[PDB]
Amino acid sequence: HWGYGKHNGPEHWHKDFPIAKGERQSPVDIDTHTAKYDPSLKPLSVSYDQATSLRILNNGHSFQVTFDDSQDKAVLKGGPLDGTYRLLQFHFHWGSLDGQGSEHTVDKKKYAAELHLVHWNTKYGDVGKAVQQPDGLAVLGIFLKVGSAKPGLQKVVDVLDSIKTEGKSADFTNFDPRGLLPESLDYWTYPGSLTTPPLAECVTWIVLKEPISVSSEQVLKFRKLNFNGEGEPEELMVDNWRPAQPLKNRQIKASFK
Ligand SMILES: NS(=O)(=O)c1ccc(O)c(NC(=O)NCCCCO)c1
Ligand SMILES: [Zn+2]
Repeated sequence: HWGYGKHNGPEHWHKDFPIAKGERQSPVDIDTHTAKYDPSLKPLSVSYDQATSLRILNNGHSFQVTFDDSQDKAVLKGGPLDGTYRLLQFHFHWGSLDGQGSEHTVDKKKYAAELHLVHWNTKYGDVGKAVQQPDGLAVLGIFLKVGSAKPGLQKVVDVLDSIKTEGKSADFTNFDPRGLLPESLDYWTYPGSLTTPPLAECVTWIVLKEPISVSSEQVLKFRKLNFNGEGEPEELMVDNWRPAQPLKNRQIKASFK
């Protein structure tokens, strides 16, 4: 089964998921001087006021917080998107050291971590159908740099000791994802894929220009999670990121000059 190690990591994934060598794979390097400002791009509309978080889970490749997506409670609209996209979950990718961990890069710069807020297009009825469509998902990506603490992250950080190993989950109600957003919603956008298997080419990526700052203590708690299940030899959950993939016949657009 796939992972991030020497023998099952990103360079091997194409054997079980041949789309890994496809025409619209993610992540990519964002060359800021080559991205084109698109004045027809609308501001992002993030409506998270009624979000209902449910659970937090260690799935063996990251940890994720899941939301009730059975109604339009937390939705993303506008920007490059047509229609309404419901928030399903968020998760992170991070490194073993502060100089790596993000999936997207900016002028080849890697951030310490990357937050992905995953949304699906309500016209397709459920996320399983949406993943089969070229415009099925919208992922909002937010970079994390290490500096001052992010208060809105602390409730996540403080529960991680209860989901140390693969398969563990915990109740995680009343979490407000608005506390994870930077001040500015300026963004880059391009058509891409899931960054983990099945690597489906169904994602409109929206990557925010402004990172959030988290403290060294906060990211250190991410690095104490385990890839392995309970009772197995311990392998710290670090460096769970896919490297940048070829841009091929794609242009990255910017919402800002
Ligand atoms: N990192 S991402 O591009 O935001 C992303 C967003 C939503 C997703 O569903 C996945 N992929 C996933 O969760 N795979 C789980 C194992 C099942 C494969 O058989 C990746
Ligand atoms: Zn992700």
